Amino acid sequence: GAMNSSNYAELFNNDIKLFVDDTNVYRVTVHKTFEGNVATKAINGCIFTLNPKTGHLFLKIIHTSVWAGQKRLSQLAKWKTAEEVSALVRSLPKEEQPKQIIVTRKAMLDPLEVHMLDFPNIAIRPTELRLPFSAAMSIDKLSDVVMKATEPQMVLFNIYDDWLDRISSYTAFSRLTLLLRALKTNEESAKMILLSDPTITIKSYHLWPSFTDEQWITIESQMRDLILTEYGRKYNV
Amino acid sequence: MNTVPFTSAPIEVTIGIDQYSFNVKENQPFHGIKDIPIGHVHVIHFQHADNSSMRYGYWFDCRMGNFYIQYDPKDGLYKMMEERDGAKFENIVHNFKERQMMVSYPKIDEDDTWYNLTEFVQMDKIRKIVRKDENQFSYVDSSMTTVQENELSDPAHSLNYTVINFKSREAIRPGHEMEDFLDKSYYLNTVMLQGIFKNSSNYFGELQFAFLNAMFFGNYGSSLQWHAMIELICSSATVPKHMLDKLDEILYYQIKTLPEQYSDILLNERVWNICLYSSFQKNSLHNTEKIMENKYPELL
Ligand SMILES: CC[C@H]1CCCCN1C(=O)CSCC#N
Repeated sequence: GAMNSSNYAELFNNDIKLFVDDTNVYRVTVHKTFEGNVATKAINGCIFTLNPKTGHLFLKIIHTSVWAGQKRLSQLAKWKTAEEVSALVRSLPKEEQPKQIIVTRKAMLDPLEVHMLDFPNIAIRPTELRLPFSAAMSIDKLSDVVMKATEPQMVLFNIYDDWLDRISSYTAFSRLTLLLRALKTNEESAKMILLSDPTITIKSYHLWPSFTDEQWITIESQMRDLILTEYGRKYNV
Repeated sequence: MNTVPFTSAPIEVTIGIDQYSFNVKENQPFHGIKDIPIGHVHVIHFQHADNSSMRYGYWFDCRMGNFYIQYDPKDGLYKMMEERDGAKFENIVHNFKERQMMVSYPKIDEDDTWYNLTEFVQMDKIRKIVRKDENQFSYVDSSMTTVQENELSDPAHSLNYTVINFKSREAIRPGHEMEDFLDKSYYLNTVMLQGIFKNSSNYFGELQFAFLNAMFFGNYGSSLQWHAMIELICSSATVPKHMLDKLDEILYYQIKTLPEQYSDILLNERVWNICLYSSFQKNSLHNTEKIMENKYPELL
């Protein structure tokens, strides 16, 4: 069934599963034509396919050429996403294929279900959680590789850097979702918190800074404050 | 004109013949139904006055033999049987006509309703959906399940309708995933019409039989099958113009004959709002759209 606060720990059990988010697949700037009409111009996007237990991120870059001469692109994007996720699964060894795929938006269910008909035993599930994965393009190295791509490309990351050497998957996912929720609600302030102290760096092979355990507690607290604030600023509380 | 007679009516029952029905009291002197139009299938159906659980009945074609009904006190139902002796049957039948113990199949001559509801329904196709080959006629009741229902339990008693499944390998060509899911023309035209049904007449015969079983017996699986067959056409961009015209007439007479008080249950909102207003054929069902709007604007 659907994934929610009640069955939340199921994410970190030993059944392989992937989250699929499609909110950055079809990206456009909306601008004016010389005639004063409005036109869109696409930019590169990406599918965000994430193993929440291991941190492994399959970032499929969606190059603007895929949209050339196509109609109803918002609908196409969902089917393109499902085609690429199906292709990913087929590329994995059998023992690496997921038993469940959880889509972050319910409109991906039928597209993915239809592309996965060859995999009757892989459950396609929605979720009632409002996950902040749209903010993945606020992570500088992920945004840089998408915008620079000149062709379709799959890039692999561990979205948890080396955190699993010191914390559990549950704690790592909570940290990730807090960071992403902050970047989503006020990207500029979130980035200021992360990169303020000149002494803490991002390793070349990592996405986030090299915080000690104590610094991570301070960072996490500062991110909570930002989120509550904006919730006040937004709601006037 | 042909006759489906009865040995007697030992229990109070409402007896239907096609779209007609009459009440018969316990041990009332009822010996059957005469003047039944030759040329069409028919259905004779029953609802006991004391246990409205189980509507049941029999599809038959008077051309395929002489068929009568006797109440079985052990199994508790009116059973159809096929006599193999002529003369005695006609002589008792003459006598039955002579004592005027029979109701007349009461067809208004202006009225084409039954033809229009059974236009493509043939006993041969009924007998393949309802498997019981030692009888020329076919029993159906409210509770029988379909093959597809059983997949998701007694096979001998199943309705073997053609399985339609829009998220299935049969329906979706590898590499045309989006194309085939949003435009079912290849499932309709190549898979089902050319491949399984062979022609649109056999497609329409099954659609019509499914509707009739849903209406007369409350058969839930038949209602699902009726709507699935409609949806496959309404969700295809490419349908022969003659099928679209005929489908409009088919559905018109089904919606016309449906009791007004049964619309809540036998009609599926999603299928009809898609077929009439959102689908490829939203503009090709003028007569069906007109009666649904004047008779069931609530559902829409
Ligand atoms: C259906 C009316 C006739 C002819 C068909 C076979 C059985 N019939 C009966 O009436 C059953 S008691 C009279 C005797 N025998």
